[PDB]
Amino acid sequence: SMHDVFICDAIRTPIGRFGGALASVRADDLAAVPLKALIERNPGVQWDQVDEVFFGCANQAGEDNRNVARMALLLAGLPESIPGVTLNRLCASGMDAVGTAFRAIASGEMELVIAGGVESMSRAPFVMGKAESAYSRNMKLEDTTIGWRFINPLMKSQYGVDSMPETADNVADDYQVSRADQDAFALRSQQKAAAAQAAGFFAEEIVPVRIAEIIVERDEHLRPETTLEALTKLKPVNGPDKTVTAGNASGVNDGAAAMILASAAAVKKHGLTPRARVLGMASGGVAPRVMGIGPVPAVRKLTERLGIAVSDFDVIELNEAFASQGLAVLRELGVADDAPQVNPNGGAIALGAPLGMSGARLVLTALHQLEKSGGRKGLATMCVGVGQGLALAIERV
Amino acid sequence: SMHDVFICDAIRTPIGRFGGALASVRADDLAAVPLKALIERNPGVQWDQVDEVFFGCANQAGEDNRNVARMALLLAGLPESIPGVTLNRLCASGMDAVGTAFRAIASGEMELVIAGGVESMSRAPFVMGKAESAYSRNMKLEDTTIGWRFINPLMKSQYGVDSMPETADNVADDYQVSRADQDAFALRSQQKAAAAQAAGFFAEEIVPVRIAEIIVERDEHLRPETTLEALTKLKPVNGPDKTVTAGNASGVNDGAAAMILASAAAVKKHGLTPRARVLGMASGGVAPRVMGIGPVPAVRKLTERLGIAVSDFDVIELNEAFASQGLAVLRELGVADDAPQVNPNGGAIALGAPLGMSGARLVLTALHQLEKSGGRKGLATMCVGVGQGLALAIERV
Amino acid sequence: GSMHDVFICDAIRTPIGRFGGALASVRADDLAAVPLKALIERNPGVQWDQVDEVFFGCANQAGEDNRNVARMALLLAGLPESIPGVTLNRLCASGMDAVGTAFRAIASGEMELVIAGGVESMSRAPFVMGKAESAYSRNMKLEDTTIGWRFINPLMKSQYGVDSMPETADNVADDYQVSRADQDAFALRSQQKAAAAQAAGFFAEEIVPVRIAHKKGEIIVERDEHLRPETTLEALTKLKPVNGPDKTVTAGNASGVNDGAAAMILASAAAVKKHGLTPRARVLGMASGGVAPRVMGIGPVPAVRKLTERLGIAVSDFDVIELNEAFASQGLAVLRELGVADDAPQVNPNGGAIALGAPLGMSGARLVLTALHQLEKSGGRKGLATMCVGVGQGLALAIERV
Amino acid sequence: QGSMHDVFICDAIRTPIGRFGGALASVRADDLAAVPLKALIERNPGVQWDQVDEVFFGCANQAGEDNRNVARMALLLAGLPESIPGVTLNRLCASGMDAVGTAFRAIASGEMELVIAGGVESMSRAPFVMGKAESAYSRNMKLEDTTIGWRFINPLMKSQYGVDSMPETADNVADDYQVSRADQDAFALRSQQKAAAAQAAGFFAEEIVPVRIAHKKGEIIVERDEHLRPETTLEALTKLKPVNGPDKTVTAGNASGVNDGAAAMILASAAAVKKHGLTPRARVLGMASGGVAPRVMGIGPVPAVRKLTERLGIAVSDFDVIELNEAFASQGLAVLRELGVADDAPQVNPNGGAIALGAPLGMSGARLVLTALHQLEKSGGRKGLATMCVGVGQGLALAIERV
Ligand SMILES: *SCCNC(=O)CCNC(=O)[C@H](O)C(C)(C)COP(=O)(O)OP(=O)(O)OC[C@H]1O[C@@H](n2cnc3c(N)ncnc32)[C@H](O)[C@@H]1OP(=O)(O)O
Ligand SMILES: *SCCNC(=O)CCNC(=O)[C@H](O)C(C)(C)COP(=O)(O)OP(=O)(O)OC[C@H]1O[C@@H](n2cnc3c(N)ncnc32)[C@H](O)[C@@H]1OP(=O)(O)O
Ligand SMILES: *SCCNC(=O)CCNC(=O)[C@H](O)C(C)(C)COP(=O)(O)OP(=O)(O)OC[C@H]1O[C@@H](n2cnc3c(N)ncnc32)[C@H](O)[C@@H]1OP(=O)(O)O
Ligand SMILES: *SCCNC(=O)CCNC(=O)[C@H](O)C(C)(C)COP(=O)(O)OP(=O)(O)OC[C@H]1O[C@@H](n2cnc3c(N)ncnc32)[C@H](O)[C@@H]1OP(=O)(O)O
Ligand SMILES: [Cl-]
Ligand SMILES: [Cl-]
Ligand SMILES: [Cl-]
Ligand SMILES: [Cl-]
Ligand SMILES: [Cl-]
Repeated sequence: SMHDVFICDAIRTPIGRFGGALASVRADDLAAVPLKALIERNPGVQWDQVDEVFFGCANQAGEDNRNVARMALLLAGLPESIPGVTLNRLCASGMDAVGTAFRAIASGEMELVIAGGVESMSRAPFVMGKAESAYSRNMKLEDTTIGWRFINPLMKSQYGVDSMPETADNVADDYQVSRADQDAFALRSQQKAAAAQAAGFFAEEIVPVRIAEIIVERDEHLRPETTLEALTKLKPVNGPDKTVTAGNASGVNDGAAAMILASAAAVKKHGLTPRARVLGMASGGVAPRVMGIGPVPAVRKLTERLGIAVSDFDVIELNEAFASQGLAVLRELGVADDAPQVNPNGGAIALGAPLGMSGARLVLTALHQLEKSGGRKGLATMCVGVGQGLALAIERV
Repeated sequence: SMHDVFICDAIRTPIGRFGGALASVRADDLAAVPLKALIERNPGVQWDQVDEVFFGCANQAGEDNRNVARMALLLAGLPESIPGVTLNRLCASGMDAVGTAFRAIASGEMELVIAGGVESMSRAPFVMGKAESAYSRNMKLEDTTIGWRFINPLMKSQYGVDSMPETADNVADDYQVSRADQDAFALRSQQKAAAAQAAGFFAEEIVPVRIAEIIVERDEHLRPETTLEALTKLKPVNGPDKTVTAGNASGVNDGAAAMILASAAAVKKHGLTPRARVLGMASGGVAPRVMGIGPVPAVRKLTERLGIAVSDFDVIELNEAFASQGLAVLRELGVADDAPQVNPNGGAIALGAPLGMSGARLVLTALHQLEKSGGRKGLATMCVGVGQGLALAIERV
Repeated sequence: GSMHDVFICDAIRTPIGRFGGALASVRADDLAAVPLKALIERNPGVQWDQVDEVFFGCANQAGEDNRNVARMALLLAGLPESIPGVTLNRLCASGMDAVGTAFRAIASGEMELVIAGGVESMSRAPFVMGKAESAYSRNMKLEDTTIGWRFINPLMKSQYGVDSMPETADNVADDYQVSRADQDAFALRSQQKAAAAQAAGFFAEEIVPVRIAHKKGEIIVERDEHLRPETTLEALTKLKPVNGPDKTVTAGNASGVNDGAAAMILASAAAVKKHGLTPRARVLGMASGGVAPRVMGIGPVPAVRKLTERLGIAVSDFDVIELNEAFASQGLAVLRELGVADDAPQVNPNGGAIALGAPLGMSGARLVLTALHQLEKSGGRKGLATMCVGVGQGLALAIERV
Repeated sequence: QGSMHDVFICDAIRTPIGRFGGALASVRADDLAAVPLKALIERNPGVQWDQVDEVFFGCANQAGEDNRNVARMALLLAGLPESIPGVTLNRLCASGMDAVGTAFRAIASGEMELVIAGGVESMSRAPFVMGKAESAYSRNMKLEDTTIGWRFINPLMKSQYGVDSMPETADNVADDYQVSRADQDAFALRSQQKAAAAQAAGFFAEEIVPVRIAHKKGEIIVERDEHLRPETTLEALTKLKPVNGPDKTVTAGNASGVNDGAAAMILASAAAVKKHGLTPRARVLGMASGGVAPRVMGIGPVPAVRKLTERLGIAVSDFDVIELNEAFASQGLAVLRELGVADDAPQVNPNGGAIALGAPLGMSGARLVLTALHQLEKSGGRKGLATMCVGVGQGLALAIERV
């Protein structure tokens, strides 16, 4: 029979800007920061009993290569007996790590696990295919920071290779999400994040990154100075007849997060504090060219299976890849554009979105918000490049 | 409460040599080959019901970048509504995809899934770190084909960054596995593989790869003319006092594989043939410098939990990354060096080892051997770079 | 006080290989050294520590030809470390510039005995990557240096354009009204004449072979690889233009990209006597000219006019004209501007770069040495070699057989 | 055969010399080379520019934005007519001096009348290079830095002659010629002191045209050489660590640096001087080159100077200025000692040299010729010698006479 699974302690680094405060920190070292903090914060745990470290990471070409979960656990000082595995569902990878950890415990195969994710987009490398012939004249370098590389002509002909901003424009057009509404959403994100930062809400989630000594402690991507007037003046990324701008989109960023999941038996054995029970995770696919609407089938699949209406959640943490798609998703699910339970502390337009980290951040910040507000059920959901969505539901204990 | 999970149809490409028969085939296209074959071979399936495609891939920097599972299912012609996720546990990735798919169905979250793996080591790209400073003089290209890149000094100082063949020499030394015994094992691998090829055993597992037209239909890596005399003449990789040679080690290779897993209800609805029930998966960690011994703790953990003795398995598919470690593993588990149930059709010394594919191949070939021999329980297990092992048990229906 | 006479003595070249072909395995520096080693073997009366300078032409200099390939080559060839070397770059005219620069050094009395030559390994030309301009730059790019533009300056493009070499040849065909049919007929004559000269052993007299290692033993590369002796007018007419259906330049009426090296000794009269050399021609002079980049193939016209005006020699007075065949369109346009018939018997009598290939840095040295070889075989007196240059130049050099 | 023609250096100008990654690092090498050419146009309105016979430019690298004959790229960018030809010369650090002497030979032999000679290097912007694959799916691809020194090493070169770095050659010169760390540091200090004094006196300002640099709120100008360390003391030099390890003598403080800059000058026959209203400033007497073992390349000037002075029948002691390239204090001192000139002889580098000023490879030799002439003007001296070392074992020397 199935086992209940509890999220326990959870922690994250600050999120850095591209080329900013964390740009010097290798991805594997960055991933190790939250793992080391979990060790320090949870002295009752017998660490050689960790069954697995599951980490999300979208890139894996740079210093996050060759299974960054295992690299990170060894750099964190966890025993060499502890296994690790790295998951890739692009911007959803960190959420997938939590849900995969959940499934491993629920199915009785493990008792005590760490789930998290990482991305260093600053340090994403360039890649060069091998020569396909002697003295080939066709060598090319490609940036892996974000988006398409090594484009397959068959993918392009069948589905297109729209950039992520192009897809967000496509959602704005197809779902009729105005520029004005996008900018209003982006402003609320900045305003709510600024409030939460000043209130110390993010500080409770954050462990500092030491750079050897400089100490990085605050989320750097926020623009509390944002006004509607300033957003209105920005030019769309893809031309004047379009709507997505740098100001109504998330950024490219660096960060890591991690949390402990445990069975009821492991909670007691390790002296953990159970904070939420995981209820379930679901995934859904959509057309690549409207990848931002991906959350809608994921949320519907998960909520229909669990028998929970979207309106039953006390917090919804909806990834803000682009305001156009966040608004489109809310509208498809029948939730108001400014519904109080949605992103109450702001989201990725203010905070940034290091791909592999962001899904683990959404879960842990949803739990944090449930604790602050005394709410019960929380939903975290996010879109995925090339047309998917992922949704995960928790309940505060 | 937990749900039974069945492996149904399974298929793979042939395994190509580095720069050989499949070197022209992009990893995403190669992954799509077994997916398209599963469609052809399973006409009762309603394909928009597939809940997830899980695929193993160790590299993810090349044409396998950005979640090859999803790229591959789209290229295969599967509906865009089907989600996919890519797993990385180095050489164990494909086995992890199977076990992860299993946990998703056992826990009641899914009903019908595809699990598999891919690697194109021929086409693994070079990588180049970003400049850390304007006008940096420290740019560098690294090969991603196999092994360490972007070495972390903290990893080197504490754990070492031994190459995989160095770790195999370390295992040979620490576990006293002689050169003569390694060569005897390598010879049996080539003999058994040559016999299985001739009997049409691999042909039953293989779907051809069509290259624009050349049809690739046979495993390319086999050396059926191998003699003990020829292996004896070979020079060790790591110098004259070492024992691991190119003749007693797996190679660098290209290939892909995939299989269907389903709940009993999905078996019925989609007219599938249930072929084995998945019993469980376990992982284990060891010192990186002796990563070849990693299957030992994985196998022990799995069999202790299931209450199955290693001697109860009718087939053991033990990954042959190196003869030294295959022998060491067998000896620690109390199984003879030439036990008839171990790798009865040969293994990666003869067949090659595209990292992300190999673990999916071991599961499907274990099941295939059970059907041919009338055996009941099968074990597949393998080591993992940087010191892990993975083990998965199945039972023919 | 007076200038000194300057004599070309021995000259030798490698065969010309195709891109990725017979010489593709040979490093550009090693390749440059092959004709130098042959000059040493062929001229045993020379006191080698009296060579004043080695001048070598090389258009690329980013690969194994980097950091002054003249000096690398002379060291690799076994010449004494006391001999200086300098590398010249005027793109496809580099090797001719090395000869004329060597000539000027002796004529002005500053040197007595020199080697001039040129090299290119276009097979082995590397890729180049600019440095990052900022920390964590997302703007890194590789560019091929085999031929043509890289690191384009926006100011060059806006003022002069950055037409590819074949585009410039189509521009010459358009502006100077040179038909596809005439281009193809010229290319056919080049192939026919080169096939005839190869059969006659004419190229063999110029060539030192290059030894290459195979798995089972060694082979010798002895023959120019680029020739297409089977070429016919029908074969040329079927080819598609490089730049699209309304254009005229094809791979069959254009030079190729190729590998090779060449070198020759130049000496004052006193050095000829002292070192036991055989003087073969006197150098008369060299001139350079500029034109619009976008019609760079017409470059030889002002160069030839400048040289012949200064020397007081009519173009029709030359017994051989070696005119580089970068493209049939520009070869024809130059001949027409100069009042020479498209098929005049004294022009390219042994064929040219359409048949033979054109390793940039080597080609100008080959044109001088082959003009001299042709004068000797034919009993001619004066020879003119001239060639075009990317980004709009011409170079011309005149000699007179002794 | 007719008579040789006398050759005159006329106007000459240069950019400031920028540090690596410093004031001129944003400026492409081809645009940088165009800066002194545009200034020569502005400064000499008497000249009929379509009569320039050739632009000769030195450049050691030629793989970056200086590719494909930077002399021709630069003259077109400078606004000179497309009828003017150009050619680029490469003798590494001597390239710019080679341009001047090559221009001299072309006019002396009667082949030209009016020419520009100069040199450029942007070592900041020197690219990386990558050889082509020799085989399909090759696993052996490599990037190499072209900023300075060996790349694409030939095993035959290494076996026979070695592939010592330039600082390693300077250590080899210190060892074999017995040039002490103390003497090297004393030489380096004198270079900084003399350069500081010349800068303050406005001496470099007379040679310099400013370079304009893009900036977000309006372009800025670079007016001054950036490399100078006027506050250097003997104590600071004494404390530096050697480049090549603890027991050696060459340091960053007694070596030239890696730098950016360009320079150019006009050379003309007597007839061209008249026709174009130019001021003849010096006659070029001659140039000579010499080779030495690669491993002690810094001693290259010795055979070059001896060859030149023997032919011209001028003693080293007859020169009123000697501009000796300061690639390394160790080689500078060794050369002087071999030539019988005191380590601190007043006519040697009176305004300092490359240790203080820096050394963009292609530019340096053009700078040495123009600064030698400048110094002869200031001092009233007659004959000047400029000479320098060349990587892989060469030296180049060029002599001029004022008026
Ligand atoms: S799950 C998350 C998945 N990840 C993504 O999809 C990542 C999406 N983000 C991106 O790809 C980029 O961040 C995009 C949206 C393409 C924007 O990048 P660009 O390169 O086009 O633009 P910049 O980042 O250079 O920004 C352009 C200018 O906009 C200004 N700006 C940003 N935000 C604001 C606000 N709030 N107010 C005013 N201005 C704002 C930037 O400062 C920049 O100005 P400059 O003057 O050019 O520096
Ligand atoms: S889960 C699996 C994880 N992956 C690994 O750990 C992969 C380990 N493998 C490797 O990294 C390489 O395969 C190693 C072991 C380093 C060897 O690489 P090579 O590139 O040297 O491999 P080749 O196939 O080219 O073989 C080397 C030479 O040995 C000869 N040889 C091999 N096997 C035999 C047999 N059975 N009989 C005779 N000769 C044999 C090869 O032919 C080759 O000889 P050459 O003359 O060099 O062609
Ligand atoms: S001073 C020298 C300056 N140098 C230059 O400007 C160099 C100019 N040359 C080039 O850049 C290239 O050589 C151009 C003109 C761009 C063409 O390059 P390609 O790589 O296309 O050339 P190939 O010869 O490899 O291929 C062209 C195809 O045409 C066929 N072909 C050529 N010539 C003939 C003749 N005489 N007869 C029949 N066919 C011919 C080639 O065989 C080839 O056909 P494939 O079917 O592709 O083999
Ligand atoms: S014809 C000319 C041919 N060209 C050459 O041979 C060029 C040779 N030069 C080089 O390759 C480099 O310049 C070498 C000699 C290798 C040194 O390179 P660096 O990159 O180390 O140079 P820096 O300018 O960074 O100097 C290193 C440190 O030394 C300190 N330092 C130098 N000079 C002084 C003086 N005069 N006084 C005090 N300190 C000095 C630099 O400040 C620097 O200190 P950091 O704290 O590391 O910046
Ligand atoms: Cl991405
Ligand atoms: Cl992002
Ligand atoms: Cl071109
Ligand atoms: Cl250099
Ligand atoms: Cl200098």
